[PDB]
Amino acid sequence: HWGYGKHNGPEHWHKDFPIAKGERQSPVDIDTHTAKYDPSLKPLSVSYDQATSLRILNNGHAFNVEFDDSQDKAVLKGGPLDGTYRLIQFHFHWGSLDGQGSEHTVDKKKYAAELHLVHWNTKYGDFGKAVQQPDGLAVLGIFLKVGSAKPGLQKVVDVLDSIKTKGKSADFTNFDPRGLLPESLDYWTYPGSLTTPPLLECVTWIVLKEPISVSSEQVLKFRKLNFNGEGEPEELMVDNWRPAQPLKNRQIKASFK
Ligand SMILES: S=c1[nH]c2ccccc2o1
Ligand SMILES: [Zn+2]
Repeated sequence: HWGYGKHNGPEHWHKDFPIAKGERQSPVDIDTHTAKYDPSLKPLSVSYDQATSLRILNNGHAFNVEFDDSQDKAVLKGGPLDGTYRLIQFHFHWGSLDGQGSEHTVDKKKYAAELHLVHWNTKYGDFGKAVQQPDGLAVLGIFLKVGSAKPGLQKVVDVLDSIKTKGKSADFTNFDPRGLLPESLDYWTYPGSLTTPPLLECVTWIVLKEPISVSSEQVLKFRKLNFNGEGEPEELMVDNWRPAQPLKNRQIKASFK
């Protein structure tokens, strides 16, 4: 019954998911002056040329664009990672206003939205097993700021009216996720967790420094989605982000400068 309302939002999650107050929870604020450059960090390897998207689903919390992860197709490697991580889905977190929406923050700055490209470590066989491991997932986080339109995001925006409510899905084949990436792959990285229940501490976070720009019309359409199912009172799907959590005993490393 968890969600993003006053009654079941982030401040309530710890009751059903005690790990919400754990030692490596996400998101976090990225203090740019405190993040240390790690010359040993390798360039990130994002290989999405063979990606096979399949479907887009409104799950009542956000919408997921799902991929075929039964083979090494779209994969993330390098950077802070050991091994190969397969892309399984991507989703976003956004706000009701352009001044809020991202989960991670940069020197306390909030972006209008944040894209999460979720990948799982192939050494664990499947996603369900991977989330039970400290190095099971690698999530590539990309900030969205409002300005010029992002062409590669338009196919997603255009299909949203067909998955307006919780439980609705639609075919979403032949979508190229490379169109959602910024020019630079410079990043910050730290050990964290899923940002919605079950809040499992299985994620190596890789957050890109360069945000992508999307238009006001594009994000406006995200805000027309519904948290509710069809035939239920309309609750706009906005502010589906968890605020920054205590960094605790962790160091955020930078791949640049
Ligand atoms: S980020 C991110 N990826 C996730 C996958 C499953 C459940 C929660 C999640 O949060
Ligand atoms: Zn997420």
